[PDB]
Amino acid sequence: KTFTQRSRLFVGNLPPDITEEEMRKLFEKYGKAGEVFIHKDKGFGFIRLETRTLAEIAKVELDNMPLRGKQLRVRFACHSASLTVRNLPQYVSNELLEEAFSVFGQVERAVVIVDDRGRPSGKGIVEFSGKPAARKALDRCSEGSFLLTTFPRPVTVEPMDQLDDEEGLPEKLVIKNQQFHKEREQPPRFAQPGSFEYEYAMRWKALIEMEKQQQDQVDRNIKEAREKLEMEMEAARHEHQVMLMRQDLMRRQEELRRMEELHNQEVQKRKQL
Amino acid sequence: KTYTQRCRLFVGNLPADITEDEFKRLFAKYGEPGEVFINKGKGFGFIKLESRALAEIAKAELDDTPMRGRQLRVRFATHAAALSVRNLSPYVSNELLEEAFSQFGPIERAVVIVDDRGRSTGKGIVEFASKPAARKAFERCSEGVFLLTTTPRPVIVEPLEQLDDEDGLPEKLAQKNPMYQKERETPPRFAQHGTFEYEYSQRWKSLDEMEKQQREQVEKNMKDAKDKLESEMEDAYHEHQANLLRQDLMRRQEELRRMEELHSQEM
Repeated sequence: KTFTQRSRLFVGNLPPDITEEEMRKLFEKYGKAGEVFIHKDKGFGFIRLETRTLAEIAKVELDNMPLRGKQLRVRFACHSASLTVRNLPQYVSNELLEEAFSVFGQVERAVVIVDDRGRPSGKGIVEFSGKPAARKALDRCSEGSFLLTTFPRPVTVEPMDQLDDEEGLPEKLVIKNQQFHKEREQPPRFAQPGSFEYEYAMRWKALIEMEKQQQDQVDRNIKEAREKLEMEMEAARHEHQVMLMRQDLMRRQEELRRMEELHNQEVQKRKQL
Repeated sequence: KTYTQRCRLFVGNLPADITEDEFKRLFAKYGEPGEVFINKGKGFGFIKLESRALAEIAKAELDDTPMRGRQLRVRFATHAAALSVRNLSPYVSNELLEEAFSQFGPIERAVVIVDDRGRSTGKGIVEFASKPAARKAFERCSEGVFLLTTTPRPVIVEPLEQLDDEDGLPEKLAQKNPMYQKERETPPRFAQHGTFEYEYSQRWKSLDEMEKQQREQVEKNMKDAKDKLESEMEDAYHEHQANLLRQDLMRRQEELRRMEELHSQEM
């Protein structure tokens, strides 16, 4: 919606004479502005924009031009209150997440990851509004078992790993140290068969195929255990129903006997006197 | 550059009675329209723009806009010529991936996936311009062996998978399933101490903890294997050099023996 964390912007390389009113006038072309957080000495600050469209447009049209001999660095700031939810049931919806996780706080956006065909991946992306709400949801779903439907499968909640695929790696941020030169002596190319490089690359690729085999074995073990529990569903349900009914019957039989003996001793003590 | 695959636009909820001229009139504001493929039966079309900035202003301006009683739906099409490369060295970069895989075709974007701090995850993604070029690259790095850095770390190449992020699972298609409604009848809850769902959720939590433990064990084992293989660089290098020298020396020794005995016979 409007004024979310997706509209938060990270503006860098600000001049040392930066002021709140000047930046407020800078974003005057983009409607209202939210929290104006500024650090004078380090040259950057946090700003909030009106909407996501406005945020994207302002970020794109406000970076890379100089201001008093300082090119603006306005890039997308990371989400500080994200959460990923795993093991979701086979019938889920993003509004289901918006309603279920709304208990722990306001949900700016929750998305069940969908592949190309349309099948659910089984994971989710949850972005609350604030850090403390995210922490409380995380630890509550950790200690608790937050169901989502009739199918008694809880969902494990973990902090989302925010991976950045926009900047990648510009050359300038790289250290360019002695190792860099040590690792740039020879250009990229294939390996001539029967040499040192080819044999050692075969060692590496054998190791990587071992990686694939181990991950697939773990996947298979977990899938077989999941199928076993899916089959044990009905037996466990009926066993618990019968156990509850038996315990309740025992309790109520004891209550009946206790009431009967109470009345018996009361009438005996009344008739004796 | 201009007119990249990443500039393709998927437009949904298109009325059946539309024309290409009106289609270009809609996006005439952002500059000269490019590729235009329209399917009147399904009511969807594609268009390619000049760059990423104009593409994003278009997506953010024409989304959720009425059009003859139909809401305009503009989303991103899947990039088909995608190829996942990994095992990258921590000193690789966008231009290195561009140049190295340029030999197998034109590259539109090849970004090295980095975490929040910017450090390399060790992986990467490459978006080729044309699908067959991506297939040829995948093959040539599959049977062939491709290196990117002085340290011999081959890059394993596998096709990329497409996962929608800005769009979840629509509620209407979920409701198409007859039993989704009857499943939703029970509201989301915490379970209750003593009830059946509570103990059975405890069993699920035990299973998930065991799975996490197994994944951690594998990752630690592997990190160990990577460190061990890295520690044996110069041992293997020197062994190879010494073996080559020994083989050449043995060949020269055989030549010496043969020539010397022939000369002795002549003498």
